[PDB]
Amino acid sequence: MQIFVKTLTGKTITLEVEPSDTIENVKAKIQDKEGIPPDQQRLIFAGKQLEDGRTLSDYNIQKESTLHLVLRLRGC
Amino acid sequence: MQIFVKTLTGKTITLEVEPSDTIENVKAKIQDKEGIPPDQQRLIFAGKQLEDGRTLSDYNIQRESTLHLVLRLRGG
Amino acid sequence: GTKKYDLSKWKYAELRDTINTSCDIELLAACREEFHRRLKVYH
Amino acid sequence: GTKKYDLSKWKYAELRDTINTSCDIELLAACREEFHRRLKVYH
Repeated sequence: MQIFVKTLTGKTITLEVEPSDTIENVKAKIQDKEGIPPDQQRLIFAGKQLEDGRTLSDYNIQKESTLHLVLRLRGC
Repeated sequence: MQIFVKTLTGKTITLEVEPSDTIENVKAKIQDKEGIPPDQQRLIFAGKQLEDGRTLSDYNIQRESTLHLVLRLRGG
Repeated sequence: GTKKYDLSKWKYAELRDTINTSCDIELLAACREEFHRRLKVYH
Repeated sequence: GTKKYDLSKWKYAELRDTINTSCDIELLAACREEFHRRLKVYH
C-alpha cells in the first residue's frame, strides 16, 4: 500500500507500506527520510492520534491516506 | 434487541438483533431488506465507525440504538 | 437541515476520510453527493 | 502570516492535549510555534 504524510508547512511524503505495518514502523521510516526522532513524531489521521502499538489496519487507514505529521513536543 | 438504522435520505429501518450479533451479520440483514451489499455498507454509532469483525455489544450499542448507515463508496 | 455544502474545493482523500473518520449524516450525504457527481460528471 | 489565532492565553495541557486530541494542521502549526517560542523567548 502507499500512504501519504502531510507535514506542517505542506511538504507531503509518500511511503510504501502494508495494512499490517505498525505505526512505530512508519514513524521509523519517516525518521530515515527527514530527521525527526520517533519520540518527536505523532501521526494524526483526522482527529485520530495513532498509537505506537497498532497497525495501519487498526484505523482502517486504506491506501492514499493523508497522515498529518506533528512534532511530538516534550512533556513528562 | 431491536435497533434502528437511519439511511441517507432519512428512511429508518428496524432490525431485530442481539448484543452478540456481529456487525457483519447486521449488514447482511440489511442486504436482504434493501439491496445494498455488505462491502457497500458502513454503520456509525456514538460518533464511531463500527468494524465488521466486531459485535454490537463491543460498542455499547443497546436497544433502540440509532445506527447511521453509509454506503461505502468503493474506488480508492 | 437546509442547503447543502459546496465540497468542490475538497479532495478525494478528505471526502473519503471524512466518511471514514467522521460521523454526520449531513456531511456523509454531502460527501456521497459530490462523490457520486464526480462519477456522473465528465465533460 | 495571515489570519491567525491568539494563543497567548493557552496552557501546557491545552496545547499538548489539543495537539494530541485535535488534528487541525493550522492549530498544530500555531500550537508548535507558540510552544517553542515560549521556550526560546520569554516575552
